[PDB]
Amino acid sequence: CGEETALLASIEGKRGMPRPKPPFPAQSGLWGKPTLINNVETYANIPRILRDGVENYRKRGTENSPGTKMFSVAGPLKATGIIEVEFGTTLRDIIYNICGGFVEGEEFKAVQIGGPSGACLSEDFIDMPLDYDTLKKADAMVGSGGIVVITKKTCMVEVARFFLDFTKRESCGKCVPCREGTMQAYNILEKFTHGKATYEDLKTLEHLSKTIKTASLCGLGKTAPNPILSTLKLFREEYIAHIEGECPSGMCTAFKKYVINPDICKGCGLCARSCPQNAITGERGKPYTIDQEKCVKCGLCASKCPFKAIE
Amino acid sequence: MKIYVDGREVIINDNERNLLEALKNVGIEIPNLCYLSEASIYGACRMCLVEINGQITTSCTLKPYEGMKVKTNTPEIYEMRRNILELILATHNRDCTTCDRNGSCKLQKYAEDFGIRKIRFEALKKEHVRDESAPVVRDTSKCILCGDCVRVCEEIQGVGVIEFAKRGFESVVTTAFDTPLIETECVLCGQCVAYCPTGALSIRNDIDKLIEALESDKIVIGMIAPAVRAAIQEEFGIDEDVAMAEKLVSFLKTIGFDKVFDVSFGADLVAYEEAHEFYERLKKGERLPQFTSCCPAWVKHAEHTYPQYLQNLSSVKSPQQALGTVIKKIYARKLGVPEEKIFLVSFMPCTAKKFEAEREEHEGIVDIVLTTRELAQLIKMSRIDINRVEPQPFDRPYGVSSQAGLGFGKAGGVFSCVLSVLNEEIGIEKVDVKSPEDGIRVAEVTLKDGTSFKGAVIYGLGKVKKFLEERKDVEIIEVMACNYGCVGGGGQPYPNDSRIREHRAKVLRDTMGIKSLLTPVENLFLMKLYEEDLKDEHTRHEILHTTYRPRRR
Amino acid sequence: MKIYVDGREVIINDNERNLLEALKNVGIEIPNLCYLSEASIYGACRMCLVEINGQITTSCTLKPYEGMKVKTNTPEIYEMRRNILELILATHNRDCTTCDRNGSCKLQKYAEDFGIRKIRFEALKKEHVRDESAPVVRDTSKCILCGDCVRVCEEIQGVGVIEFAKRGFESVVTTAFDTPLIETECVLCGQCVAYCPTGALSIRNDIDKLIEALESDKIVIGMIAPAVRAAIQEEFGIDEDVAMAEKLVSFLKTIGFDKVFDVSFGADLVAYEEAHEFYERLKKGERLPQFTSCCPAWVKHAEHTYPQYLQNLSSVKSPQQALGTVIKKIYARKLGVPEEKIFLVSFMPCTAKKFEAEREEHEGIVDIVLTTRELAQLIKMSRIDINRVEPQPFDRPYGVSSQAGLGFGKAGGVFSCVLSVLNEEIGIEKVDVKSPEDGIRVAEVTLKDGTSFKGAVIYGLGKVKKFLEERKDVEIIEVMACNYGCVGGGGQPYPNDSRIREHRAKVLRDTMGIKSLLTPVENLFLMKLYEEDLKDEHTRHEILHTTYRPRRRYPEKDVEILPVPNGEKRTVKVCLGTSCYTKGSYEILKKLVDYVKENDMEGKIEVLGTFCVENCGASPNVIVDDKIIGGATFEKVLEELS
Ligand SMILES: Cc1cc2nc3c(=O)[nH]c(=O)nc-3n(C[C@H](O)[C@H](O)[C@H](O)COP(=O)(O)O)c2cc1C
Ligand code: SF4
Ligand code: SF4
Ligand code: SF4
Ligand code: SF4
Ligand code: SF4
Ligand code: SF4
Ligand code: SF4
Ligand code: SF4
Ligand code: SF4
Ligand code: SF4
Ligand code: SF4
Ligand code: FES
Ligand code: FES
Ligand code: FES
Ligand SMILES: [Zn+2]
Repeated sequence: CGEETALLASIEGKRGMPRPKPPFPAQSGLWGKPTLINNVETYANIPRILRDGVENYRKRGTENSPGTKMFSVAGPLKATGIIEVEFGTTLRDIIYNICGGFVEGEEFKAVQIGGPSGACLSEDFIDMPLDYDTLKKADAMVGSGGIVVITKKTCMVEVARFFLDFTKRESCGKCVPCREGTMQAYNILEKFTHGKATYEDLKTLEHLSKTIKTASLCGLGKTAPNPILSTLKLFREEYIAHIEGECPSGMCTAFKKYVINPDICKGCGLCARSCPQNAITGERGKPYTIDQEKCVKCGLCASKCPFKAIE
Repeated sequence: MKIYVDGREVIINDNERNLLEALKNVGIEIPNLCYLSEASIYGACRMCLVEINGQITTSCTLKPYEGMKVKTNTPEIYEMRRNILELILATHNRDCTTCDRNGSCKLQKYAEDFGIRKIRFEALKKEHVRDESAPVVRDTSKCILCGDCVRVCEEIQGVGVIEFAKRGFESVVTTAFDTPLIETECVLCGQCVAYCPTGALSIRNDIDKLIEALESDKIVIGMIAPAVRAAIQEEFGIDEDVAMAEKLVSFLKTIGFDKVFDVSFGADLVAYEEAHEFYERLKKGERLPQFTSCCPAWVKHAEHTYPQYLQNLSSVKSPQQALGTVIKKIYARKLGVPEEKIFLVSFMPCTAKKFEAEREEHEGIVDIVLTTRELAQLIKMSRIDINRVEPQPFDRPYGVSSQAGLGFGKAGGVFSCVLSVLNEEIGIEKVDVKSPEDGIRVAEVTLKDGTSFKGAVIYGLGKVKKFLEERKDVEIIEVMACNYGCVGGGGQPYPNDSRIREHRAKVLRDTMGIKSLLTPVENLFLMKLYEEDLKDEHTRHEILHTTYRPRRR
Repeated sequence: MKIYVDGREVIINDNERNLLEALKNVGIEIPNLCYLSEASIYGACRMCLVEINGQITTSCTLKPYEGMKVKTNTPEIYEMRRNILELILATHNRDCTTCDRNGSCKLQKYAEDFGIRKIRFEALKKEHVRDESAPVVRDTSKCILCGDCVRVCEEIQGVGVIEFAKRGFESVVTTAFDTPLIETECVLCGQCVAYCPTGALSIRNDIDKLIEALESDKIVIGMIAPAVRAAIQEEFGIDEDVAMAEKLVSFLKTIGFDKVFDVSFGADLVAYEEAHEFYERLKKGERLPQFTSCCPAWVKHAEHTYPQYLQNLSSVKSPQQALGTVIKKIYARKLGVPEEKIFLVSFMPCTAKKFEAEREEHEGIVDIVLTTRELAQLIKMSRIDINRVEPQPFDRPYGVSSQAGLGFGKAGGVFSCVLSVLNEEIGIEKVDVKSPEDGIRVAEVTLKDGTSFKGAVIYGLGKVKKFLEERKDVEIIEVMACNYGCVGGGGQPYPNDSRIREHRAKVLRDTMGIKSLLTPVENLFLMKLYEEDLKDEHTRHEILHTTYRPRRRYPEKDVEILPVPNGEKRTVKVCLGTSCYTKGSYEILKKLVDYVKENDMEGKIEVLGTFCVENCGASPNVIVDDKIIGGATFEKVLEELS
């Protein structure tokens, strides 16, 4: 319903289904009449501009992004809440001077600036002025105004999976690309977080992300793979680690658990060879049970199992 | 308009809504899954992608201009198109052998053409809805969510019993609260089936029952609707035969039908009775306007929507039920055989006739109803060249009919035949036919002795609401649920669009042109039936008259 | 003869084998699932039931007779036919969207016509086989057990690698012991696929690789086989069309191909090289008779069956490999681009070319091979009318070829090209051609100087055995695995019977006729290639020549009891033969199994069962680390395991 056409449809009492935009809402919106749609912050800005002068209003900001922007900063930080910063303020300033750094035991890994339709940023982009034009040539954007900091204890594959789950739930189901591809990409990510992925799955995810971005009818689908693309470009190594092992950050394996699948276990050896804790003690020929009392969750069992059954 | 497609000269029309249709008109085709029927809209498939000014976009929502360059086929577009098609196929119920669109499915043809021999997209599980309660069968596992059925039901038929529910991956076209169709206000017109591009909307197939009956010791008796003979030629991909009904009679005899009758005889009978009762109502002036009751879909719609007009409905049952009642209650007696020994088979162009045959009022008269598609399947099973079959007439005494009787197959048939009967009994001075809009025709009819009256012909459910609200000065209203009448019925061969229905109507008109008998009164067998079995009023009511009851949830 | 069909007078024919064929000749069709290809027989479908004298019987096994009253349609026959079709469809893998016969399947058309909309019978489960290890893909869940592929492989191809196995509900057409087709003696001719009426046998589709390559930054280079242009028009249902190859070039360039070449140029080059090699062999009278190596199916067949003739095979590689090697090794240098940047796509009518491109001696030259059907799918995806596409010529310098080079597409093409090359080099006084059999032609050729030889052209594998056994008076033999040559290849459009193959040969002959230059030397580009790049013999040998190795199955297939998939182990094998079983061996096996049950926590020990090791009379035998013990027992194998 944040889509302009969907918003107008939902105001009329119908399903918030977006539609192609030959007749832009400005020329014909509600019941075909010209309609002006703007965000809350823009309407709030209007009276401030009128009260001040153009030069007075432009005295703060950037030559192309004058004024200020209100952000809601979340994540583990000493002080989290609504902030208002002049355009051009870097993310380091917001995260360390206006939020007072992180709580003890938390480091900086990434930050999300526009939610599902936003982008993932790392320590290389943290020191960059927040400007509408600057972020476009950075694979990013200022976004709606939501900022969430990501610590070193969270898995980025899990972040992408969470965003794709949200988008898959919120898809209106009108066009094939968004409706079907978001579900398929979420399934691929769900496999990734469970150690069932493969390089072929990664290639499928990349190509499907491109297809969803290019072919989706409206903005929701077009930006649906934005978390996937950003997180891939910045943490391909984490993706690989999930492919050929376990979660580097431990988030996936922290609350998960390894179980031997007896349906496809013929009781061969191995397992114990690498397991430092020897949590197998199986019966030869039959499925080898995994003793969970002393399972540090290292993930070496799955790394080498000819008949992949380390579930 | 000078545009370049794949680096060459292309001349398109000046004013085109979108580049896709311009290219189509000129001759260039772009794969897509949006243009699927007459009630189709663009923007959902997203398969018409083209390269404009270095950016990929859909050609169905792109306005053409002068000198534009479009790359219609590029490797990026190739990958996107195959990805979209495989996304569709991953969740689709890929069992074409038991599908009603097998052989005429666009998705099947694209899967064949795109070389999709596997799906790397895992088959996700969807809460699919399968329904078998009504002659119109639902199966959401074959649905591509094009929305054509919803538009057909709402905009065209005016019922709107099926709509998009839920959202996202769980998007489904269903009834309110997944209610079975037979329990909703669906009139079973089958137009959604006529427009569905997949097997998600199908007609219940009853060939097994027919074969079981033919194998039994029962006297199997068939009757062919007037509009079936004007469309069966399309299933065989051959030219219309004005003598197709006789060939169907011959073929049905070859497969073990004891008797084959013409439902046009029942149409003559119904028109005679209905004209008599309408003139009686005119005389006294009670229960007006009179509504025809030969369309079961319209009858059910009136029961659901117009409980105040049930007394206004004509008490005469539809030609199918009238002829079936006559058969099983008179012909069986004259054959010295019990009624239960007869298996009456009806070959109809309509899915609502299946519902009518199963109604409590007519239960046990028509044992089974088969559509034109089902008769075509019967003919295809035997592999007999129907074009080379030697025609033979219909069996007596219900094998002949007049032009007016055979005219029931198209909209305006029962009204025309009623006017024929009236003019035969009480002459007609003049008829001033008027055409307020595409699907409505109002005619001023003046009789030799008395005043005049206006009769209205409305084909296509949905126009009835506006007409009845706006108009309050017509004495007789004839309502057909399907556009063009029964030639566009939901049981007709697929695809059936406006052009196909007009062609079928033309074929039916040509078939009517060769009939010597012009009015039901001339029908000698019909008059014999009235003067031998239906002599008394009581038997006439108990054999030809039915009743209606309101429908509510 | 006069017969009565459904009560009407019908005149069938004078002499006929059965009622079904006679009525079909008349034009009266009875539904059936037996006549499905040229290798079909009658009696299995049981769907042709007709009624005569009261009793129902199959019309395919019914000899017609004068004035016979036959009813081909009765309610009982409808019931039986629908029951049979429902039985077939109950256990059939009904996924037509991903099937290779979608839109050209008789079973699918019958399911449509018979109005089968639900399965009254149970879709019972079978031990189906899904072999995808070879360009020919097997999926027995779509098999209707018609047996056409078995007859094609045995009677027509002479290999017999696929046969009926088991019986009853478990009847299955498969290889011996369910061995992957890639590991059997299969030559991958694809004829079984060409005759298969369902999707059970199909070709491995590699369109995805081509699309991802085109989407990449690599330079994609295409080369089209001579016989691809002679049959592609069938997929679109249009008439023969000379200049098909040039509009194919236009379409391929439209979809992003940087260069498109003609494999006929490679055919000319191969013919030149092989003519010179054969002349050297003749002048030396050694390594004769000579066999053409242009057909990879025949090459693999020889490696499997004639290890003694591998020295007689032409050293020259096939036109596909020759042209691809020339491209990758010379054209890349001329263009100043690394070989890794070039992506080479081959459009062939053959499934064995997929195997050839993946051979070890040809590694990395041809990136992907696409059959005629895959190219037709590429065209159909775009939805452009190829008939309306304006043709443009092939790309230089490998775009032109002589009529002889384009003749490679049908049987006798390479022999005729070699003859033309020799004639130009040293005239030919005369040629006498005989036809001992249908698919065998023998030519007696006299050269101007006076030395003469004999050459035979054999198309259709399976005719080679008798010819090689009885004829020993030839010096050069052309062998094509498929009937009519490559116009009837495995990857050609379906159906692929003899009439369409003859029409394809006629189309290719018409295409040949409009070519100006007649012999390979008249090809200026080929002579320039020799003068600039292949000037010396060393480069020519490394570019255009290959070596062949014998093929022999290496089956160990020992009984598995407690196997270990991988890793260093002991692989103890216990003999399970009668002599060994007569005393101990089974007891020893039980004791060892229980030992690894209590000990051997990891996969250090691998307990195997093996058949007689030809050491009988020396007590029970227990193989350890592939070593013979004799008089083995639990302690004697434990000591060795220590
Ligand atoms: C999925 C989606 C959600 C959106 N949600 C909002 C929203 O919540 N509030 C908003 O102001 N704009 C939202 N937008 C942006 C609108 O589509 C549109 O750009 C808006 O009219 C811009 O208003 P503005 O010029 O005042 O920023 C959303 C867009 C998309 C694609
Ligand atoms: S992209 Fe998603 S939200 Fe937008 S129209 Fe398509 S399905 Fe609906
Ligand atoms: S390695 Fe795999 S197959 Fe072998 S015992 Fe462990 S889980 Fe089972
Ligand atoms: S995950 Fe690591 S610690 Fe746990 S059972 Fe496997 S090898 Fe042992
Ligand atoms: S709609 Fe029916 S015929 Fe078409 S693809 Fe789906 S199952 Fe096959
Ligand atoms: S049969 Fe007619 S009323 Fe019923 S759902 Fe279909 S279109 Fe609507
Ligand atoms: S049921 Fe048929 S017409 Fe309706 S949305 Fe699904 S595919 Fe389209
Ligand atoms: S108009 Fe004819 S075909 Fe349509 S619902 Fe009524 S009776 Fe059936
Ligand atoms: S062989 Fe293929 S196309 Fe034919 S019925 Fe089976 S799945 Fe369908
Ligand atoms: S490809 Fe040829 S050799 Fe191989 S199984 Fe088929 S017919 Fe036999
Ligand atoms: S694999 Fe094909 S040709 Fe062989 S028996 Fe089965 S259906 Fe017949
Ligand atoms: S004859 Fe031609 S098509 Fe057949 S296997 Fe040999 S090269 Fe391939
Ligand atoms: S034609 Fe379907 S989205 Fe363009
Ligand atoms: S044709 Fe198949 S058994 Fe007679
Ligand atoms: S039985 Fe064991 S060696 Fe022969
Ligand atoms: Zn993780």
